Amino acid sequence: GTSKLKYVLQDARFFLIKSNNHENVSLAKAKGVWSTLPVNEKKLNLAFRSARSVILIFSVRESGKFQGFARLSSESHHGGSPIHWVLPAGMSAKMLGGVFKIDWICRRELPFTKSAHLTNPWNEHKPVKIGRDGQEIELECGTQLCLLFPPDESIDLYQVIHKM
Ligand SMILES: CNc1ncnc2ccsc12
Repeated sequence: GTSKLKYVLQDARFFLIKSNNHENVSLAKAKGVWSTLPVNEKKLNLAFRSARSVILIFSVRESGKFQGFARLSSESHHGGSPIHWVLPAGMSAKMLGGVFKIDWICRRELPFTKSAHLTNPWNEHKPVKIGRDGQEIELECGTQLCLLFPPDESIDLYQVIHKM
């Protein structure tokens, strides 16, 4: 069903994640972690304090798809086990040192062809598939893009609902 999903998405904030590789999204799906550059780290730390839910919607560059979406369950932290990211060119471990804990809500893919009717008022009304890493997605466009994903029946949102 979609009832607990809508409950999670109520008054949430949505951020677009553009990973440069599939490997790190894979790693993020396994370990429930994500790291971004300092500029977006600050943005997500600020958003986590400000909304009942901060939703990250993932898309690997040049895949033509979103790969799922997840909920921030913490602010970033530095000093844990060095998460073996496939560092992208121009990025160092120090830059990606801030680690957000996340609870996945859907690990299923959604092809861009299916979100062509959705545009983002915070990105000049461009199709929601278009945007840099960190682009915030406006409440209604974000909500509807999430509802477009196939249900991920392996996930039980009771766990995520209580942290709210
Ligand atoms: C784990 N962090 C990342 N992995 C792959 N691509 C990007 C782009 C900005 S952060 C990031």
